[PDB]
Amino acid sequence: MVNRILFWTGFGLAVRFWQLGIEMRPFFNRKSLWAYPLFGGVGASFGYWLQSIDEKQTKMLEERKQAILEKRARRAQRQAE
Amino acid sequence: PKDAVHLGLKGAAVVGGIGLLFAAVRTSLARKNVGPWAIFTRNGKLAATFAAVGGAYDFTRAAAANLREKEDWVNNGIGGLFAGATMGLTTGRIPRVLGFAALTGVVLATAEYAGSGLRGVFKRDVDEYERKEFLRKNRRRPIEETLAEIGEGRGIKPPGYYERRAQRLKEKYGVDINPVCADPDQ
Amino acid sequence: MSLLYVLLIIPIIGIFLISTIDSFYFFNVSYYKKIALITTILNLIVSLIIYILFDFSNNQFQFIQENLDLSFYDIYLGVDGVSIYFVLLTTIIMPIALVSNWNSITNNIKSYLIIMLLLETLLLAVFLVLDVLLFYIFFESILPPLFILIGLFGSSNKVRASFYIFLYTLLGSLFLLLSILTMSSIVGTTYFDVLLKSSFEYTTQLFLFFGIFIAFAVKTPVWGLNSWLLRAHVESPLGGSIVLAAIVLKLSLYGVFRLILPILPQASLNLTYIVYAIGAITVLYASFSTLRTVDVKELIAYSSVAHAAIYLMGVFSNTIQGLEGAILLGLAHGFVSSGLFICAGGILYDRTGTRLIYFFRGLTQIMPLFSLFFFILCLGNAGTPLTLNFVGEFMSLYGTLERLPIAGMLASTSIIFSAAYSIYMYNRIAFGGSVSLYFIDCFRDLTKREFFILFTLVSFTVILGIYPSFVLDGLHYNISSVVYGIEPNASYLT
Amino acid sequence: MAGLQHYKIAMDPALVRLGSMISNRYKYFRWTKRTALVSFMYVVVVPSTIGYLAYKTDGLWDLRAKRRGDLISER
Amino acid sequence: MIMISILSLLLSTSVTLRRDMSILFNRISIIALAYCILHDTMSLSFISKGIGLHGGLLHITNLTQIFHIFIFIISILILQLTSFYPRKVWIPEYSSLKDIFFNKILYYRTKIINKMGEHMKIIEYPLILLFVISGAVFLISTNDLVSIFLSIELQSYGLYLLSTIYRNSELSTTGGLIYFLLGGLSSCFILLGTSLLYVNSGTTSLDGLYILNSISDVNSWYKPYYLNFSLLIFSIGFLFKVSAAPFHFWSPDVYDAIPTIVTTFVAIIAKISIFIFLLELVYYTNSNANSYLSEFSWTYALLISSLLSLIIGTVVGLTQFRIKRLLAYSTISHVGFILLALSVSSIESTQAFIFYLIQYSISNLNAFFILITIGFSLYGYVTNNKEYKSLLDKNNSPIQLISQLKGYFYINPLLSLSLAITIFSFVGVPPLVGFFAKQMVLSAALDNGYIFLSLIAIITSVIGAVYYLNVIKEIFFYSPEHEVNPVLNESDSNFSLRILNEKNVLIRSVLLKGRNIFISSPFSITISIITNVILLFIFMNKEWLSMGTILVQILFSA
Amino acid sequence: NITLILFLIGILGFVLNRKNIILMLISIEIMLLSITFLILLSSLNMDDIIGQTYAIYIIVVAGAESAIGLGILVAFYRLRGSIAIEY
Repeated sequence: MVNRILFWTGFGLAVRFWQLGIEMRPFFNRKSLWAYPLFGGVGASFGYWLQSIDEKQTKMLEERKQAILEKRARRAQRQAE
Repeated sequence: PKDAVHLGLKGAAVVGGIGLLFAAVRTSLARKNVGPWAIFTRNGKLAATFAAVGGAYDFTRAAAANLREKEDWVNNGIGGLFAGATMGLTTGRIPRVLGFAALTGVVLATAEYAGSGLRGVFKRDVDEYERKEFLRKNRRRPIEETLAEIGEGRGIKPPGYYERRAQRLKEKYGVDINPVCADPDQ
Repeated sequence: MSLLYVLLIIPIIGIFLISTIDSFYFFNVSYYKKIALITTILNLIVSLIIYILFDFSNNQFQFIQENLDLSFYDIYLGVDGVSIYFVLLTTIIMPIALVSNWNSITNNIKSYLIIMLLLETLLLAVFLVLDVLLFYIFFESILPPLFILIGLFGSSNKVRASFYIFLYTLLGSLFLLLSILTMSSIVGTTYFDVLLKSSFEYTTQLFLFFGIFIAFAVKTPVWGLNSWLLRAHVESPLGGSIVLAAIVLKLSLYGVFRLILPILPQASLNLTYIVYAIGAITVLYASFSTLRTVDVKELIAYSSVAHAAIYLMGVFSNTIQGLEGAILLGLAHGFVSSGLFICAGGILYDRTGTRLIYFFRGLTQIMPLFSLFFFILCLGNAGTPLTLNFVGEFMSLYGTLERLPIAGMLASTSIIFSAAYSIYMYNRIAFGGSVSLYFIDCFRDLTKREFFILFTLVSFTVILGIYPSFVLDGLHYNISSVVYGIEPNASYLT
Repeated sequence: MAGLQHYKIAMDPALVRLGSMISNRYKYFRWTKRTALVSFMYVVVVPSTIGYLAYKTDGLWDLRAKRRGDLISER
Repeated sequence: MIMISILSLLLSTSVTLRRDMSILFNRISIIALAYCILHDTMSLSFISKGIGLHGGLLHITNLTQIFHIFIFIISILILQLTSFYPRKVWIPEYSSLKDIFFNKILYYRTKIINKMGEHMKIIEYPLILLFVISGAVFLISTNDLVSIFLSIELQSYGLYLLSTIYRNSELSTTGGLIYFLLGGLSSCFILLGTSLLYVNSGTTSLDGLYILNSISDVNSWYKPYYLNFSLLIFSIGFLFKVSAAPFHFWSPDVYDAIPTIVTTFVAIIAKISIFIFLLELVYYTNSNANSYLSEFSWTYALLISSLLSLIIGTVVGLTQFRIKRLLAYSTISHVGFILLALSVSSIESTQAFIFYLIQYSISNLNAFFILITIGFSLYGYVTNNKEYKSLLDKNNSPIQLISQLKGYFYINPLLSLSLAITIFSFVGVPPLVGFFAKQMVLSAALDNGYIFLSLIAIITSVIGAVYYLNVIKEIFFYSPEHEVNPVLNESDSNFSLRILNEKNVLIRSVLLKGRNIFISSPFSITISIITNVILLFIFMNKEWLSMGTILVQILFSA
Repeated sequence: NITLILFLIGILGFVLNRKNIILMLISIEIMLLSITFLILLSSLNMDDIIGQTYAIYIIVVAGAESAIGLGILVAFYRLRGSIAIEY
């Protein structure tokens, strides 16, 4: 299970939790509870953006693989003589 | 063949020269006004110890190749084994003679077997895609190729094993293999 | 969600609850220990459910989840017969180990429970991962928690013990990692269903064997690479010791069935005599030193070394009964060493504050319930029939004998010497005079807690000693796949 | 002394001192002719002997279904 | 953008002598670097091995632009240490979003937040930091022998000035003197190497040097021994600046002598720029055909330094008791890994090199931030330790001894866990990001036949793990020697806090204690993010590892 | 060849010096002048104004570096009172 959006929403929640723990501040007081939807929301944004980087990275790597095979093919056809 | 004495002398010079350099730094770093002749009075043993070790290393490896008439990694091992013993000889403790010999012998043999990339590497100069491809899908080999290296028995009994063992047993113990029958009516 | 991921997820939830429940209720530490214990029970319930659904004769990995989202390092989970019993051993041992420390952990209780819960997840992941590099990642992940567990809760020599187990395991593992990385480079991955189809060339196998063997001999441990165990298994808290001897020793054994048998068959067969000389030497040397060991917990720790030599020789036998016996002995050792560590590190130690044998004598007079379970456990350690220990020792020893007779004959001498140190240690503690004159106060017998962790462990060894089919039936088909060889009129059918 | 309160034990100082010597004895090992000879015998000689015997008898014998008119020897 | 920020900041700084402006100037330097990131982010929509710029004196590659952004991001993170006060007052009645954005709190903050601390009163500190950054970005982008020399002096000279900017510290002025003196020697080797290149080739262009080398790599009147020999002298000066062994001796003294906040920038920024610049130079001089040139390859100096940095970095760290000297020797050990990946020039080693440098920079960053934050957390603690009482420049380097961390897990457990996670990542325990970094370098080295160096790497790692374990033992295995200040919480010492609305009308008053003083959020959040990146890397690795894969494929693109 | 001998002289400044850190700065200046001397003679042999331009930038940078080093030494002397290493 590596769903990017859910994972990075969770990552933001863990950042706030660890930060509160490092600060030795209580994990849940009511007037501070808006921070978890915030940190998780920023985490969700980071992961929608990572989603689109992955799409570009995949296309770039797919083009590279074809070029290597195309390079391999022509060199092989050149050696046919 | 090679000259063990001549090659050993060069070995002593190269590492004795380095030891002489380290002797000069110790003399330069001396606090008391001892002089320029401290090179061979105080730090002189350091240069001598270095010349002794690298000379011993180049002598014994060269000798090891001559005795075995072979040029492989082992010779760098005995060379280091002897060089390490010479290193430990200065301390005067037998355990340090052996332990220092072992480390030098192991380190120098290991470097020579694997070909440490200290000055270059064994460049394949071939198609690395084809090398990894061949090793990757060489899933099934001729059986004889395996048998040539693990042999027969220990649970490896290819078809016709019994006939060969019958032949093998006759050639050694002079006994023909005729197992009895468990059925009286045959 | 796969049931195997649920297995890894439940303990993490309990860690989360333990670390956050202070915000919903000074919470009593009883509440913390209740959460951790129930967390382990649910993990055990899930493993039981998996086993009920598990099929005994499938060569496909079961309860797997499709990824279709490949990355550089993806956790793939799957189970077959050669891993299902190690998963069960881990989920049965973990609740018992928690109850064994219910009262003896007095400070830093939250940290103790979180480490044990994290240890449960990491050790389970070792048995379930379907990739060879995933195996190393989980195998090595347990070291920092183990370092912290020993150092926060160990006895007087805990620092030297914590360093020893960390540096020994790391050093050995670094040679295994180099072996794994070479495999990853030749094949292109370490996923089991791909690497097991590869055929490494013989010289590659030899240098792959060395490096994997160095690590597994450090972790077995073989004699001469075992001082980390004689320190760590003794200085550890009781729950740490149970986990360290019942599950952590089993990692190198399950590792042989994944990393050596299918992919290094030719090197394994050609080097079995080196393995057997080391295993034979370990059986004798460890046995003689166990006889002269005066720390009661160190004596139980040293007998683990002698038993692990027999499963190591059984795992290199290349015979069905030797391989099944190795798994059977591994499991039987887990119940018996857990019980003997409870008897020494948890019952004697809590009552006296000392681990020296010279202070104990005649405990039967005042502690009949302890002496009854302690004796049955000492018969298990001696491999007495009706324990699963006899079934595993016999099958392991038969396979070792049939593979290499001189090695089996020496290994068989364990039947004499395991009895010697087990009976000697039992006699000196429970028998051997009236109650020791060093005891000023009288001692109470087993508390209900102590009784029911010993009774449970003793129950498993005896029930499986009478009907070992409960494990063998789920072992036969999968363990066939790791045997190497052919019969002449059975092979190459047309 | 170690977490939970344990029962009163007449902790005999001589026995405690013997237990301390055993825990710390590694700090005082030295290489002597005796210790080197013993260490070499246990670590090298005996294991290499079993290793040599295991090597030389590997595959020598098989018992399975051997009848009269046959040999236990395979090699 | 970086040049405009420097000049505009200088002009504002020139006409001010107000030291309360230092915190504001630091915050503006953060804003300026964020724009620099934006402009370089827009400059990543092409594929090229390199485009020469500005008459061919500079160049840009995808790799150049990625590490421009990375240098900016590490510099924004380090700039927080001088942009926010270390401690804050937090209470549960000023925690809502309406309170933070519309209400205000009034209390006597000067002593609590350390308003007039030394790192808050150096006006030109963010400006000198930007000069070092300009030196580093320019060196990444340098296409030319004269541009190389100018860039390296610009970055080096700012680093000397940074090491001495605490002019009232005898320790700081001493470390600045040492850095400048031995760094001047190393700059001469760089200028000598660049000069021997020019007098032999007749060109200052790196392109032209690569062309001459490419033709000379064929398989007699002007056999080109000079190129390897020049780059050998050239490389030694760069080995000094990354503090690789055996040119390492300066850094454990300098890093320990200068104040810890300065060390964070000084110890991290320079290695990134020199290693990235070395990468391209290593690739384009690699003799493909085994000729006489390969026999004298200058890159063996990198491999020898790698060997020596593995051994010196781990062995010498065993008996270090000062925490900052241990980090210096820990860096030299990690530099040995980086140098091994650079020396083996393969697609796998270049991937390993790129990933290793970025993970090491964020990890060494986490260690410095945790060390600073722990030092700023002892504000409400007291110790009667006699050793701690004889420490020098306690304000500049609050934590100087490993023994000062004894029992810190009982003072703050989650911050102690973050330190332990970071240190275990340095060891290379799976599944932390440090293990995967070490794993990748070992893979490539083994795949290219560097077995002997692979084995020395694993053996040194066990030795290095000893002093790492020793820090962790100190934090966890013992009781602390620090006790909370009795007077900070004495049941009768309350300071007053006023809560006011947007109209400056009092809403409520509250009495406060030392227990209401916390680490400031910028430091806790930064430690938390990086600690979770180290910990959870196994679930986040795809895009980060793919970036290096694409970058190397471009650099090797035949 | 004169430039080579001058570079040696600057190199030997460090070899012959245990206690005089002011001589350390001077040795760096001799080495920089030696390297600049070599560039200048080579660019005259190769008819290249770029070599002269390179020399001018080394002079500027060497001058700027002397300024920083003398500044750092002054910040050091103010707290110490000596530029002498007790060796």
